[PDB]
Amino acid sequence: DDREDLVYQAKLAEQAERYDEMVESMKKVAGMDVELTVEERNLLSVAYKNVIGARRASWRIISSIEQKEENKGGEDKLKMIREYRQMVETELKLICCDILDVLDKHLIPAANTGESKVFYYKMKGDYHRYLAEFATGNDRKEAAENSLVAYKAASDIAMTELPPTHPIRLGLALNFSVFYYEILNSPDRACRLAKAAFDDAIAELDTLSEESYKDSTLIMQLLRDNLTLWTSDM
Amino acid sequence: DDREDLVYQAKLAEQAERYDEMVESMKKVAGMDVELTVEERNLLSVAYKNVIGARRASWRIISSIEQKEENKGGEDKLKMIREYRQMVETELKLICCDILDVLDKHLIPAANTGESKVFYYKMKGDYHRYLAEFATGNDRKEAAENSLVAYKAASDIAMTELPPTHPIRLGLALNFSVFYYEILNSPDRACRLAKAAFDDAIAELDTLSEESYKDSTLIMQLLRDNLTLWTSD
Amino acid sequence: TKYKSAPAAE
Amino acid sequence: TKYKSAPAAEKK
Ligand SMILES: [Br-]
Ligand code: NA
Repeated sequence: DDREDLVYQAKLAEQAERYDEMVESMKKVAGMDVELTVEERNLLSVAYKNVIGARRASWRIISSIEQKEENKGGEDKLKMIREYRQMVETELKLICCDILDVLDKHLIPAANTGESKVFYYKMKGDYHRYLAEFATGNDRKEAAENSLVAYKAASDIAMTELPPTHPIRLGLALNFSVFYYEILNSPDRACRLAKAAFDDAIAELDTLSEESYKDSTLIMQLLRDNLTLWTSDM
Repeated sequence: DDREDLVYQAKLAEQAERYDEMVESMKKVAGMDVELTVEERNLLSVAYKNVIGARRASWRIISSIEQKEENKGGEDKLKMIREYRQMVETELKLICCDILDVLDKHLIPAANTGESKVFYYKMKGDYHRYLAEFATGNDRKEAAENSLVAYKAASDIAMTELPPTHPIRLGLALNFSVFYYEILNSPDRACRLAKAAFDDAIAELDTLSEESYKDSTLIMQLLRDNLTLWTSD
Repeated sequence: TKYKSAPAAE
Repeated sequence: TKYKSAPAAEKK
Protein backbone atom coordinates (compact mmCIF):
# COMPACT_ATOMS: atom_id res chain seq x y z
CA ASP A 1 0.00 0.00 0.00
CA ASP A 2 3.06 2.30 0.71
CA ARG A 3 3.89 1.82 -3.05
CA GLU A 4 0.27 2.72 -4.10
CA ASP A 5 0.46 5.85 -1.82
CA LEU A 6 3.63 7.02 -3.73
CA VAL A 7 1.97 6.42 -7.19
CA TYR A 8 -0.98 8.60 -5.95
CA GLN A 9 1.44 11.40 -4.78
CA ALA A 10 3.08 11.28 -8.29
CA LYS A 11 -0.39 11.65 -9.98
CA LEU A 12 -1.28 14.68 -7.73
CA ALA A 13 2.19 16.13 -8.67
CA GLU A 14 1.47 15.51 -12.44
CA GLN A 15 -1.90 17.42 -12.45
CA ALA A 16 -0.33 20.06 -10.09
CA GLU A 17 2.53 20.22 -12.71
CA ARG A 18 5.14 19.86 -9.88
CA TYR A 19 7.25 17.37 -11.94
CA ASP A 20 10.23 17.46 -9.45
CA GLU A 21 7.99 15.83 -6.75
CA MET A 22 6.74 13.43 -9.54
CA VAL A 23 10.26 11.97 -10.33
CA GLU A 24 10.99 11.58 -6.55
CA SER A 25 7.71 9.69 -5.71
CA MET A 26 8.27 7.50 -8.87
CA LYS A 27 12.06 7.11 -8.13
CA LYS A 28 11.19 5.41 -4.76
CA VAL A 29 8.85 3.01 -6.73
CA ALA A 30 11.69 2.09 -9.19
CA GLY A 31 14.06 1.33 -6.23
CA MET A 32 11.29 -1.02 -4.90
CA ASP A 33 12.88 -3.42 -7.50
CA VAL A 34 9.45 -4.97 -8.48
CA GLU A 35 8.73 -4.70 -12.27
CA LEU A 36 6.71 -1.45 -12.91
CA THR A 37 3.10 -1.71 -14.26
CA VAL A 38 2.31 0.08 -17.60
CA GLU A 39 0.76 3.00 -15.57
CA GLU A 40 3.96 3.31 -13.38
CA ARG A 41 6.35 3.09 -16.44
CA ASN A 42 4.39 5.96 -18.11
CA LEU A 43 4.27 8.10 -14.89
CA LEU A 44 8.10 7.70 -14.37
CA SER A 45 8.74 8.70 -18.06
CA VAL A 46 6.25 11.67 -18.08
CA ALA A 47 7.98 12.85 -14.82
CA TYR A 48 11.69 12.61 -15.94
CA LYS A 49 10.72 13.81 -19.50
CA ASN A 50 9.16 17.14 -18.26
CA VAL A 51 12.06 17.81 -15.78
CA ILE A 52 14.79 17.13 -18.45
CA GLY A 53 12.61 18.84 -21.16
CA ALA A 54 12.38 22.15 -19.19
CA ARG A 55 16.25 22.31 -18.85
CA ARG A 56 16.79 21.50 -22.60
CA ALA A 57 14.20 24.12 -23.79
CA SER A 58 16.31 26.65 -21.74
CA TRP A 59 19.68 25.31 -23.11
CA ARG A 60 18.52 25.78 -26.78
CA ILE A 61 17.22 29.36 -26.02
CA ILE A 62 20.44 30.63 -24.24
CA SER A 63 22.47 28.67 -26.91
CA SER A 64 20.80 30.78 -29.69
CA ILE A 65 21.38 34.01 -27.60
CA GLU A 66 25.11 32.93 -27.39
CA GLN A 67 25.20 32.74 -31.26
CA LYS A 68 23.42 36.18 -31.48
CA GLU A 69 25.87 37.99 -29.10
CA GLU A 70 28.78 36.08 -30.84
CA ASN A 71 28.18 38.36 -33.93
CA LYS A 72 27.35 41.55 -31.87
CA GLY A 73 30.87 41.17 -30.32
CA GLY A 74 29.62 42.10 -26.80
CA GLU A 75 32.43 40.12 -25.05
CA ASP A 76 31.30 41.43 -21.57
CA LYS A 77 27.87 39.67 -22.04
CA LEU A 78 29.14 36.50 -23.90
CA LYS A 79 30.90 35.52 -20.58
CA MET A 80 27.51 35.53 -18.68
CA ILE A 81 25.77 33.52 -21.51
CA ARG A 82 28.45 30.74 -21.24
CA GLU A 83 28.29 30.76 -17.36
CA TYR A 84 24.43 30.41 -17.60
CA ARG A 85 24.72 27.56 -20.23
CA GLN A 86 27.37 25.68 -18.11
CA MET A 87 24.93 26.04 -15.11
CA VAL A 88 22.01 24.51 -17.16
CA GLU A 89 24.44 21.88 -18.66
CA THR A 90 25.46 20.52 -15.17
CA GLU A 91 21.68 20.21 -14.36
CA LEU A 92 21.07 18.27 -17.66
CA LYS A 93 24.10 16.05 -16.70
CA LEU A 94 22.66 15.38 -13.16
CA ILE A 95 19.02 14.58 -14.24
CA CYS A 96 20.21 12.33 -17.19
CA CYS A 97 22.73 10.38 -14.98
CA ASP A 98 20.03 10.14 -12.22
CA ILE A 99 17.61 8.15 -14.51
CA LEU A 100 20.40 6.30 -16.48
CA ASP A 101 21.68 4.82 -13.13
CA VAL A 102 18.23 3.73 -11.72
CA LEU A 103 17.56 2.20 -15.21
CA ASP A 104 20.88 0.21 -15.01
CA LYS A 105 20.54 -0.69 -11.25
CA HIS A 106 16.80 -1.48 -10.63
CA LEU A 107 14.65 -1.39 -13.83
CA ILE A 108 16.65 -3.09 -16.70
CA PRO A 109 17.77 -6.14 -14.60
CA ALA A 110 14.16 -6.56 -13.23
CA ALA A 111 12.31 -6.11 -16.61
CA ASN A 112 11.56 -9.67 -17.98
CA THR A 113 8.65 -8.95 -20.48
CA GLY A 114 9.68 -8.07 -24.10
CA GLU A 115 7.67 -4.77 -23.98
CA SER A 116 9.31 -3.56 -20.68
CA LYS A 117 12.85 -4.57 -21.88
CA VAL A 118 12.37 -2.37 -25.05
CA PHE A 119 10.71 0.60 -23.18
CA TYR A 120 13.77 0.95 -20.82
CA TYR A 121 16.56 0.28 -23.44
CA LYS A 122 14.83 3.08 -25.48
CA MET A 123 14.66 5.35 -22.34
CA LYS A 124 18.45 4.74 -21.76
CA GLY A 125 19.12 5.79 -25.42
CA ASP A 126 17.01 9.01 -25.03
CA TYR A 127 18.88 10.31 -21.91
CA HIS A 128 22.30 9.42 -23.51
CA ARG A 129 21.11 11.41 -26.62
CA TYR A 130 20.11 14.36 -24.30
CA LEU A 131 23.70 14.21 -22.87
CA ALA A 132 25.07 14.18 -26.50
CA GLU A 133 22.98 17.32 -27.44
CA PHE A 134 25.07 19.74 -25.25
CA ALA A 135 28.24 17.50 -24.94
CA THR A 136 31.44 18.65 -26.79
CA GLY A 137 33.87 16.31 -28.66
CA ASN A 138 35.12 13.10 -26.91
CA ASP A 139 32.41 13.74 -24.21
CA ARG A 140 29.76 13.71 -27.04
CA LYS A 141 31.28 10.66 -28.88
CA GLU A 142 31.02 8.46 -25.69
CA ALA A 143 27.34 9.56 -25.16
CA ALA A 144 26.56 8.71 -28.87
CA GLU A 145 28.19 5.20 -28.59
CA ASN A 146 26.13 4.56 -25.36
CA SER A 147 22.93 5.90 -27.09
CA LEU A 148 23.27 3.63 -30.20
CA VAL A 149 24.02 0.29 -28.37
CA ALA A 150 20.93 1.10 -26.16
CA TYR A 151 18.59 1.79 -29.18
CA LYS A 152 20.19 -1.19 -31.07
CA ALA A 153 19.54 -3.47 -28.01
CA ALA A 154 15.97 -2.00 -27.84
CA SER A 155 15.52 -2.50 -31.66
CA ASP A 156 16.83 -6.16 -31.70
CA ILE A 157 14.16 -7.05 -29.02
CA ALA A 158 11.37 -4.86 -30.57
CA MET A 159 11.80 -6.62 -34.01
CA THR A 160 10.78 -10.11 -32.67
CA GLU A 161 8.89 -9.34 -29.37
CA LEU A 162 6.60 -6.39 -30.42
CA PRO A 163 4.46 -5.91 -33.58
CA PRO A 164 4.96 -2.76 -35.75
CA THR A 165 1.57 -1.22 -34.66
CA HIS A 166 2.85 -1.18 -30.98
CA PRO A 167 3.33 2.43 -29.71
CA ILE A 168 6.65 1.48 -27.95
CA ARG A 169 8.24 0.12 -31.22
CA LEU A 170 7.13 3.17 -33.35
CA GLY A 171 8.22 5.61 -30.56
CA LEU A 172 11.64 3.82 -30.48
CA ALA A 173 11.92 4.14 -34.32
CA LEU A 174 11.05 7.92 -34.19
CA ASN A 175 13.61 8.66 -31.37
CA PHE A 176 16.26 6.38 -33.05
CA SER A 177 15.60 8.21 -36.41
CA VAL A 178 15.83 11.64 -34.61
CA PHE A 179 19.07 10.23 -33.02
CA TYR A 180 20.58 9.39 -36.49
CA TYR A 181 19.56 12.80 -37.99
CA GLU A 182 20.67 15.14 -35.10
CA ILE A 183 23.49 13.26 -33.20
CA LEU A 184 25.11 11.07 -35.97
CA ASN A 185 24.21 13.60 -38.78
CA SER A 186 23.23 10.70 -41.16
CA PRO A 187 19.89 11.82 -42.72
CA ASP A 188 19.90 8.94 -45.32
CA ARG A 189 19.72 6.45 -42.35
CA ALA A 190 17.18 8.59 -40.37
CA CYS A 191 14.85 8.62 -43.48
CA ARG A 192 15.19 4.81 -44.15
CA LEU A 193 14.41 3.79 -40.49
CA ALA A 194 11.50 6.35 -40.30
CA LYS A 195 10.01 5.27 -43.72
CA ALA A 196 10.58 1.57 -42.66
CA ALA A 197 8.75 1.83 -39.25
CA PHE A 198 5.95 3.86 -41.00
CA ASP A 199 5.38 1.55 -44.06
CA ASP A 200 5.57 -1.56 -41.75
CA ALA A 201 2.74 0.01 -39.61
CA ILE A 202 0.36 1.08 -42.49
CA ALA A 203 0.84 -2.48 -43.96
CA GLU A 204 -0.87 -3.94 -40.80
CA LEU A 205 -2.91 -0.83 -39.69
CA ASP A 206 -6.01 -3.15 -39.56
CA THR A 207 -4.39 -4.97 -36.51
CA LEU A 208 -3.99 -1.68 -34.48
CA SER A 209 -5.95 -1.84 -31.14
CA GLU A 210 -8.36 1.03 -30.18
CA GLU A 211 -6.41 1.15 -26.84
CA SER A 212 -3.03 1.85 -28.58
CA TYR A 213 -4.74 3.70 -31.55
CA LYS A 214 -4.33 7.39 -30.45
CA ASP A 215 -0.74 6.84 -29.08
CA SER A 216 0.65 5.11 -32.25
CA THR A 217 -1.17 7.28 -34.93
CA LEU A 218 0.29 10.49 -33.34
CA ILE A 219 3.78 8.80 -33.37
CA MET A 220 3.19 7.77 -37.05
CA GLN A 221 2.04 11.39 -37.82
CA LEU A 222 5.31 12.67 -36.17
CA LEU A 223 7.32 10.14 -38.32
CA ARG A 224 5.78 11.20 -41.71
CA ASP A 225 5.96 14.93 -40.65
CA ASN A 226 9.73 14.55 -39.86
CA LEU A 227 10.18 12.52 -43.15
CA THR A 228 8.63 15.46 -45.16
CA LEU A 229 11.04 18.07 -43.63
CA TRP A 230 14.18 15.82 -43.97
CA THR A 231 13.45 14.90 -47.68
CA SER A 232 12.57 18.53 -48.74
CA ASP A 233 16.04 19.77 -47.51
CA MET A 234 17.98 17.03 -49.49
CA ASP B 1 27.42 47.85 -13.48
CA ASP B 2 26.52 45.63 -10.41
CA ARG B 3 22.79 46.48 -11.02
CA GLU B 4 23.09 46.38 -14.89
CA ASP B 5 24.84 42.93 -14.64
CA LEU B 6 21.86 41.66 -12.51
CA VAL B 7 19.17 43.11 -14.91
CA TYR B 8 20.83 41.13 -17.80
CA GLN B 9 20.98 37.85 -15.73
CA ALA B 10 17.20 38.39 -15.08
CA LYS B 11 16.58 38.96 -18.86
CA LEU B 12 18.47 35.67 -19.68
CA ALA B 13 16.41 33.92 -16.92
CA GLU B 14 13.17 35.42 -18.45
CA GLN B 15 13.82 33.92 -21.95
CA ALA B 16 15.15 30.64 -20.39
CA GLU B 17 11.84 30.62 -18.35
CA ARG B 18 13.88 30.10 -15.10
CA TYR B 19 11.73 32.59 -13.06
CA ASP B 20 13.12 31.36 -9.65
CA GLU B 21 16.53 32.83 -10.77
CA MET B 22 14.77 35.96 -12.23
CA VAL B 23 13.19 37.07 -8.86
CA GLU B 24 16.63 36.72 -7.11
CA SER B 25 18.50 38.82 -9.78
CA MET B 26 15.73 41.53 -9.71
CA LYS B 27 15.33 41.23 -5.86
CA LYS B 28 18.96 42.54 -5.42
CA VAL B 29 18.27 45.51 -7.83
CA ALA B 30 15.16 46.34 -5.66
CA GLY B 31 17.21 46.04 -2.40
CA MET B 32 19.41 48.87 -3.80
CA ASP B 33 17.94 52.28 -2.68
CA VAL B 34 17.76 53.64 -6.31
CA GLU B 35 14.21 53.64 -7.86
CA LEU B 36 13.58 50.91 -10.54
CA THR B 37 13.13 52.07 -14.21
CA VAL B 38 9.91 51.02 -16.11
CA GLU B 39 11.87 48.08 -17.70
CA GLU B 40 13.20 46.90 -14.26
CA ARG B 41 9.69 47.32 -12.65
CA ASN B 42 8.22 45.12 -15.48
CA LEU B 43 11.00 42.43 -15.18
CA LEU B 44 10.31 42.21 -11.36
CA SER B 45 6.48 41.92 -11.90
CA VAL B 46 7.01 39.28 -14.69
CA ALA B 47 9.43 37.32 -12.40
CA TYR B 48 7.24 37.33 -9.20
CA LYS B 49 3.96 36.87 -11.21
CA ASN B 50 5.24 33.62 -12.90
CA VAL B 51 6.73 32.16 -9.62
CA ILE B 52 3.40 32.66 -7.69
CA GLY B 53 1.24 32.00 -10.83
CA ALA B 54 2.64 28.41 -11.07
CA ARG B 55 1.72 27.63 -7.38
CA ARG B 56 -1.75 29.33 -7.74
CA ALA B 57 -2.54 27.00 -10.73
CA SER B 58 -1.30 24.00 -8.60
CA TRP B 59 -3.41 25.14 -5.56
CA ARG B 60 -6.61 25.50 -7.72
CA ILE B 61 -6.15 22.02 -9.39
CA ILE B 62 -5.47 20.05 -6.10
CA SER B 63 -8.25 22.14 -4.39
CA SER B 64 -10.62 20.89 -7.19
CA ILE B 65 -9.27 17.27 -6.82
CA GLU B 66 -10.03 17.59 -3.04
CA GLN B 67 -13.61 18.76 -3.92
CA LYS B 68 -14.01 15.61 -6.15
CA GLU B 69 -12.53 13.17 -3.55
CA GLU B 70 -14.82 14.72 -0.83
CA ASN B 71 -17.85 13.08 -2.61
CA LYS B 72 -15.93 9.76 -3.24
CA GLY B 73 -15.29 9.54 0.56
CA GLY B 74 -11.66 8.33 0.19
CA GLU B 75 -10.47 9.41 3.71
CA ASP B 76 -6.96 7.85 3.14
CA LYS B 77 -6.53 10.00 -0.06
CA LEU B 78 -8.18 13.21 1.37
CA LYS B 79 -5.36 13.33 4.04
CA MET B 80 -2.66 12.99 1.28
CA ILE B 81 -4.35 15.80 -0.82
CA ARG B 82 -4.91 18.16 2.21
CA GLU B 83 -1.21 17.70 3.24
CA TYR B 84 -0.07 18.41 -0.40
CA ARG B 85 -2.37 21.52 -0.58
CA GLN B 86 -0.94 22.84 2.77
CA MET B 87 2.66 22.32 1.39
CA VAL B 88 1.72 24.67 -1.54
CA GLU B 89 -0.19 27.17 0.73
CA THR B 90 3.01 27.64 2.87
CA GLU B 91 4.97 28.30 -0.41
CA LEU B 92 2.33 30.92 -1.53
CA LYS B 93 2.68 32.55 1.97
CA LEU B 94 6.56 32.75 1.80
CA ILE B 95 6.65 34.14 -1.82
CA CYS B 96 3.81 36.66 -1.01
CA CYS B 97 5.57 37.79 2.26
CA ASP B 98 8.84 38.24 0.22
CA ILE B 99 7.48 40.66 -2.48
CA LEU B 100 5.23 42.53 0.08
CA ASP B 101 8.27 43.03 2.44
CA VAL B 102 10.64 44.30 -0.37
CA LEU B 103 7.69 46.51 -1.59
CA ASP B 104 7.14 48.19 1.86
CA LYS B 105 10.84 48.33 2.99
CA HIS B 106 12.57 49.39 -0.31
CA LEU B 107 10.28 50.15 -3.33
CA ILE B 108 7.16 52.06 -2.00
CA PRO B 109 9.33 54.66 -0.13
CA ALA B 110 11.91 54.87 -3.02
CA ALA B 111 9.02 55.27 -5.57
CA ASN B 112 8.70 59.10 -6.05
CA THR B 113 7.15 59.31 -9.61
CA GLY B 114 3.30 59.10 -9.78
CA GLU B 115 3.40 56.10 -12.21
CA SER B 116 5.74 54.05 -9.90
CA LYS B 117 3.67 54.80 -6.71
CA VAL B 118 0.42 53.37 -8.30
CA PHE B 119 2.24 50.28 -9.79
CA TYR B 120 3.76 49.35 -6.34
CA TYR B 121 0.43 50.00 -4.46
CA LYS B 122 -1.43 48.00 -7.21
CA MET B 123 1.25 45.24 -6.83
CA LYS B 124 0.65 45.19 -3.00
CA GLY B 125 -3.15 44.73 -3.44
CA ASP B 126 -2.49 41.90 -5.99
CA TYR B 127 -0.25 39.88 -3.57
CA HIS B 128 -2.60 40.49 -0.54
CA ARG B 129 -5.45 39.31 -2.88
CA TYR B 130 -3.43 36.11 -3.75
CA LEU B 131 -2.99 35.59 0.05
CA ALA B 132 -6.80 36.17 0.46
CA GLU B 133 -7.53 33.41 -2.19
CA PHE B 134 -6.30 30.38 -0.10
CA ALA B 135 -6.68 32.35 3.22
CA THR B 136 -9.47 31.36 5.69
CA GLY B 137 -11.46 33.02 8.56
CA ASN B 138 -9.79 36.06 10.26
CA ASP B 139 -6.56 35.62 8.15
CA ARG B 140 -8.63 36.09 4.90
CA LYS B 141 -10.55 39.19 6.22
CA GLU B 142 -7.17 40.76 7.29
CA ALA B 143 -5.64 39.97 3.82
CA ALA B 144 -8.77 41.55 2.18
CA GLU B 145 -8.55 44.80 4.28
CA ASN B 146 -4.75 44.97 3.47
CA SER B 147 -5.59 44.56 -0.28
CA LEU B 148 -8.47 47.16 -0.18
CA VAL B 149 -6.41 49.99 1.50
CA ALA B 150 -3.58 49.19 -1.04
CA TYR B 151 -5.96 49.22 -4.10
CA LYS B 152 -7.81 52.30 -2.66
CA ALA B 153 -4.45 54.16 -2.19
CA ALA B 154 -3.36 53.19 -5.77
CA SER B 155 -6.81 54.33 -7.12
CA ASP B 156 -6.70 57.72 -5.25
CA ILE B 157 -3.27 58.45 -6.93
CA ALA B 158 -4.16 56.98 -10.41
CA MET B 159 -7.31 59.23 -10.73
CA THR B 160 -5.26 62.53 -10.71
CA GLU B 161 -1.70 61.50 -11.88
CA LEU B 162 -2.26 59.05 -14.83
CA PRO B 163 -4.79 59.31 -17.72
CA PRO B 164 -7.61 56.71 -18.11
CA THR B 165 -5.93 55.23 -21.29
CA HIS B 166 -2.64 54.40 -19.40
CA PRO B 167 -2.01 50.60 -19.16
CA ILE B 168 -1.04 50.78 -15.40
CA ARG B 169 -4.39 52.48 -14.45
CA LEU B 170 -6.54 50.10 -16.64
CA GLY B 171 -4.58 47.13 -15.12
CA LEU B 172 -5.40 48.43 -11.57
CA ALA B 173 -9.14 48.93 -12.46
CA LEU B 174 -9.16 45.33 -13.92
CA ASN B 175 -7.37 43.81 -10.83
CA PHE B 176 -9.56 45.91 -8.43
CA SER B 177 -12.76 44.67 -10.22
CA VAL B 178 -11.56 40.98 -10.01
CA PHE B 179 -10.91 41.66 -6.24
CA TYR B 180 -14.52 42.97 -5.61
CA TYR B 181 -15.87 39.87 -7.50
CA GLU B 182 -13.70 36.95 -6.17
CA ILE B 183 -12.63 38.15 -2.66
CA LEU B 184 -15.29 40.66 -1.37
CA ASN B 185 -18.27 38.86 -3.12
CA SER B 186 -19.47 42.31 -4.43
CA PRO B 187 -20.18 41.51 -8.12
CA ASP B 188 -22.51 44.53 -8.86
CA ARG B 189 -19.57 46.83 -7.83
CA ALA B 190 -16.94 44.73 -9.75
CA CYS B 191 -18.91 45.33 -13.04
CA ARG B 192 -19.72 49.04 -12.21
CA LEU B 193 -15.92 49.63 -11.72
CA ALA B 194 -14.65 47.57 -14.75
CA LYS B 195 -17.17 49.43 -17.05
CA ALA B 196 -16.33 52.91 -15.55
CA ALA B 197 -12.57 52.31 -16.30
CA PHE B 198 -13.53 51.14 -19.88
CA ASP B 199 -15.81 54.17 -20.71
CA ASP B 200 -13.16 56.66 -19.40
CA ALA B 201 -10.56 55.13 -21.84
CA ILE B 202 -12.66 55.03 -25.10
CA ALA B 203 -13.71 58.70 -24.39
CA GLU B 204 -9.98 59.72 -24.72
CA LEU B 205 -8.83 57.11 -27.35
CA ASP B 206 -7.15 60.01 -29.29
CA THR B 207 -4.83 60.75 -26.26
CA LEU B 208 -3.45 57.13 -26.33
CA SER B 209 0.14 56.90 -27.81
CA GLU B 210 1.27 54.41 -30.57
CA GLU B 211 4.00 53.30 -28.04
CA SER B 212 1.59 52.31 -25.17
CA TYR B 213 -1.24 51.40 -27.68
CA LYS B 214 -1.01 47.53 -27.62
CA ASP B 215 -0.58 47.29 -23.78
CA SER B 216 -3.79 49.35 -23.08
CA THR B 217 -6.16 47.91 -25.82
CA LEU B 218 -5.37 44.33 -24.57
CA ILE B 219 -6.32 45.27 -20.93
CA MET B 220 -9.37 47.21 -22.35
CA GLN B 221 -10.42 44.00 -24.24
CA LEU B 222 -9.98 41.86 -21.04
CA LEU B 223 -12.14 44.33 -18.99
CA ARG B 224 -14.90 43.88 -21.67
CA ASP B 225 -14.50 40.03 -21.84
CA ASN B 226 -14.95 39.95 -17.99
CA LEU B 227 -17.94 42.42 -18.09
CA THR B 228 -19.64 40.15 -20.73
CA LEU B 229 -18.90 36.95 -18.68
CA TRP B 230 -20.14 38.49 -15.34
CA THR B 231 -23.43 39.74 -17.01
CA SER B 232 -24.26 36.54 -19.07
CA ASP B 233 -24.86 32.92 -17.82
CA THR C 1 -14.49 30.09 -11.48
CA LYS C 2 -11.24 32.00 -12.38
CA TYR C 3 -11.30 35.26 -14.48
CA LYS C 4 -8.52 37.08 -16.49
CA SER C 5 -6.56 39.79 -14.53
CA ALA C 6 -3.89 42.42 -15.53
CA PRO C 7 -1.13 40.54 -17.45
CA ALA C 8 2.62 41.48 -17.22
CA ALA C 9 3.55 44.22 -19.80
CA GLU C 10 5.06 43.08 -23.18
CA THR D 1 16.52 22.73 -36.40
CA LYS D 2 14.49 20.96 -33.62
CA TYR D 3 12.39 17.91 -34.78
CA LYS D 4 9.40 16.42 -32.82
CA SER D 5 10.23 13.16 -30.90
CA ALA D 6 8.03 10.49 -29.16
CA PRO D 7 5.44 12.38 -27.01
CA ALA D 8 3.84 11.58 -23.57
CA ALA D 9 1.43 8.56 -23.84
CA GLU D 10 -2.29 9.35 -23.11
CA LYS D 11 -3.74 8.21 -19.71
CA LYS D 12 -5.06 4.60 -20.30
BR1 LIG E 1 -19.11 36.18 -5.59
NA1 NA F 1 -12.67 32.09 -17.37
